[PDB]
Amino acid sequence: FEIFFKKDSLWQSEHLEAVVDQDVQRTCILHGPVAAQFTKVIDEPIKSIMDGIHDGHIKKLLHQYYGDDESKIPAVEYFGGESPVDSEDSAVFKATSSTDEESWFKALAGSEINWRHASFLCSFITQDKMFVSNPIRKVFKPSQGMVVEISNGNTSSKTVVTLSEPVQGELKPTVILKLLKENIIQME
Amino acid sequence: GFGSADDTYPYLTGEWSTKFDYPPMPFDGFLFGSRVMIAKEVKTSPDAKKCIAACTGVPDDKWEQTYKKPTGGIVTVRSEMGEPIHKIATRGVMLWKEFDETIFNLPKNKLVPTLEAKRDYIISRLNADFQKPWFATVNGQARDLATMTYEEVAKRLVELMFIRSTNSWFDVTWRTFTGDFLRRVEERFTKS
Amino acid sequence: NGNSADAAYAQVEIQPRANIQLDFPELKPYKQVKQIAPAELEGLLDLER
Amino acid sequence: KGSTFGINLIYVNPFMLQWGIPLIKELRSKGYPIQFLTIGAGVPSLEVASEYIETLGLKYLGLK
Amino acid sequence: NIFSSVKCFGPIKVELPTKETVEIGIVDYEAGASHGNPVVDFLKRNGSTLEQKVNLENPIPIA
Amino acid sequence: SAGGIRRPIQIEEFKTAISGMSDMELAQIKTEIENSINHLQRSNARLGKYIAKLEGAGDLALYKDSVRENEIVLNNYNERVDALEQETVYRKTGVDMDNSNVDVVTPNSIFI
Ligand SMILES: Cc1cc2nc3c(=O)[nH]c(=O)nc-3n(C[C@H](O)[C@H](O)[C@H](O)COP(=O)(O)O)c2cc1C
Repeated sequence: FEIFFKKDSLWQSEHLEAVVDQDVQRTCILHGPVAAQFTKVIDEPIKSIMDGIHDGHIKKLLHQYYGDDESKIPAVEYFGGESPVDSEDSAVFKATSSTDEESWFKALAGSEINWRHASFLCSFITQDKMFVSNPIRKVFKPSQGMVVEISNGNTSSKTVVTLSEPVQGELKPTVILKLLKENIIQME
Repeated sequence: GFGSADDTYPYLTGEWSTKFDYPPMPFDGFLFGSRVMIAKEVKTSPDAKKCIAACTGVPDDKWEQTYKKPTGGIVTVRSEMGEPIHKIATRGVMLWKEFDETIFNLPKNKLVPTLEAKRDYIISRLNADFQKPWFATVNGQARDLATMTYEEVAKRLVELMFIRSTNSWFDVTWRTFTGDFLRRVEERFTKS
Repeated sequence: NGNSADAAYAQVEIQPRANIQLDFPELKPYKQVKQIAPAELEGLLDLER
Repeated sequence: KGSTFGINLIYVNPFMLQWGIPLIKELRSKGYPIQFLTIGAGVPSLEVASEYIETLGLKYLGLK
Repeated sequence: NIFSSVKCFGPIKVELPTKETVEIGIVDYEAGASHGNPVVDFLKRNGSTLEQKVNLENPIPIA
Repeated sequence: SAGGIRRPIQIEEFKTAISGMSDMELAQIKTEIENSINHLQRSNARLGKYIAKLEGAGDLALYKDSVRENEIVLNNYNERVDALEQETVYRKTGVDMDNSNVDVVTPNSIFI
């Protein structure tokens, strides 16, 4: 009896059409005692709710720790992808058989958070909706002979990073990773 | 037990743990389940949202009252496993709570004897209150499955499993259940 | 037609199960029962005997 | 384009774990945007959790 | 798996007493939503190819 | 293994899961649940002493519902060992001289 009675008790509240008399009072609705004392307004858009709580935290955090002044908030290009564990304008790097991968990509990325920083430390990128491994780190994965040259390193908008390798003896340019028009990274 | 910035800000800042004579102890973010059950674009049926909005609730000092009696419009009832669940105290759930205190807490050797004794009570209450009604009622009259005709069964499977408003079977597996039963009727009553 | 118009061609059959009956006697409607016996018989027999 | 979401799997339901862990590993190897996996209703053993941590290409594991 | 349209066609030839061939027919099979080419399925069973591979009893290692 | 986790699990979902496993994975779950049972019986033994000591004469109704509670969990474990037992057993199984036949009086019956 206990199984028959209790078996599959949680869909009914979403589908009253399929309950005798379309009667809520028959039904199991899951809800917290304490949290119930804030659930007052029916059919509030989820964005309105979740923003409410977030914009509430800012309004306050701003008051305590930034003397009610948005101008004191550190600006960054893009917020995200920081594992919770951890300036030169015209440089030249030279991969060996020793060069550690993590060190090598810190260097190319540089200090500032911009398109170059993403390009070399973003582990993933998006084709349409899917998440493919970052091809720009595949290409620049270091090995004996490959020679990176950065130019305008300290002004993102014109920075150019230019990989060169051995090609039929001599050393020629094989990749040219840069900005086109403002929001497009070309990897020629 | 979170709903706004105001109750959740002391946990962001670390100052919640000051109240208990500890040093500040701040948290890296929050989760809101219960809060978000009445949002515009969940599937919770309108009448259920009204039922949620009606639950007054209770502060953290008092929430453990739920193990005894409806507290802010909310009780705890045991699952089939004995895990607590926090549910709004609808008629349904109050019946569930009654049967936890009376029938399901009995040892196995007292269980079947008690069901025979309380049978007509249990059926009145399933039909009146609970989301799963007693199967074998025809025209509001509580039978048993052995005192129902093959027709009375077919007609009642359709009543409980087929939705007249949408004109469809709630779940295809339910349609296969009734279809299998009609195929039994043919097997049982055909000569050839 | 692969096994699409040579596989959905085939129907479902009902093998009968045994519905053993008690064979209680068929009771006819009253109007048909009064043909069989003569009309004078009503109230004439002591059914206790 | 670029959005993610996650997946809750009840630990005390051995059947959902049996079809659902392989389903993530599969969809995550095709690059579906599944940022993380919360295991509800329990905490797995070290040897299990170790297999979730290494084998499903997840950003983080939720534990309740 | 299902074909939108199947089409088999070609000359039918007869070997004459002299062993010159002559056209005496045409294959003209056309279909809509089909799962197969029946013409080739027919000729595989009821006919033969001009050449027939025959396996040695034992494969011989050359090198 | 998520079957045998020292905590009560719903038996319908256990039975279904247990179907799809290898025989050595079943053998592992069975070992694990048996060990859980032994831990609960050695726990219920200790609880049996502190009852028998105190029943020699509050904080006795508490020792009593600690052993009532262990029997709820223990019922789930041996309900789980029974499903394992059932799954084990499923894997094992899957002259004539009268002219009645030929009429030899007739010319054509022989083989005309
Ligand atoms: C309707 C409802 C369903 C829930 N379902 C699950 C679940 O399937 N798995 C789970 O781990 N937690 C579940 N929870 C718990 C939430 O994940 C979370 O712990 C809780 O809602 C937060 O508490 P609050 O409701 O007091 O805000 C559920 C909570 C509610 C209200």
